[PDB]
Parts: sequence; C-alpha cells; structure tokens
Amino acid sequence: EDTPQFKIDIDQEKAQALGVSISDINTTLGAAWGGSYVNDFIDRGRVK
Amino acid sequence: TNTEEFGNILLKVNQDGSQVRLRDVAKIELGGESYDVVAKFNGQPASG
Repeated sequence: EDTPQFKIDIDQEKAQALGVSISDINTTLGAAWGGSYVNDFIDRGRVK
Repeated sequence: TNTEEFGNILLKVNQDGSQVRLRDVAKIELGGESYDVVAKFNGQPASG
C-alpha cells in the first residue's frame, strides 16, 4: 500500500538567481543521500 | 508531461529580472517522431 514519502522541490528560478547549476543539486542531493558508485579499485587480487 | 510544463522551462533570466521561458522562443506541441510516413485509407486518415 502507498506510504508517505518526502518530496523536495527545487525552485528553478531561485537556483539561477543564486548561480547554482541544477545539475549540481541533483548530484549533491542524489549522492549525499542515495549514495553513489564512483569507480573500481584493486585489492587482494580482486576488483572492488 | 504536459506541454504547459515544458513551456514553463527556464532558459535564462534577463538582467532586468524578466524570465525567458522556453515557450518564448519555441512553439511546443505534441507531434510525431517522424513525419516521413503518412498513411491513408480510401482517401481518409489512417494508420496501421
């Protein structure tokens, strides 16, 4: 069944006024909270 | 989703503060992906 869920609305006009690219908010908001997978690394003979 | 929403996109804010929306530089409407093909059944609109 449907459940409550937080909704964040980025005010497009305000963002341009303060000179913040919308493509940066979508990353900080999406990477800080949702987690991001940047790249791989080699450890103990395996890639992680 | 709506064409109204697309027409509300913000391209850039003028130095005077006036907004330059997408609808101010482009006519938005729902159209076909490709207009190359145009079918006709007994001289009547159709598709298949």
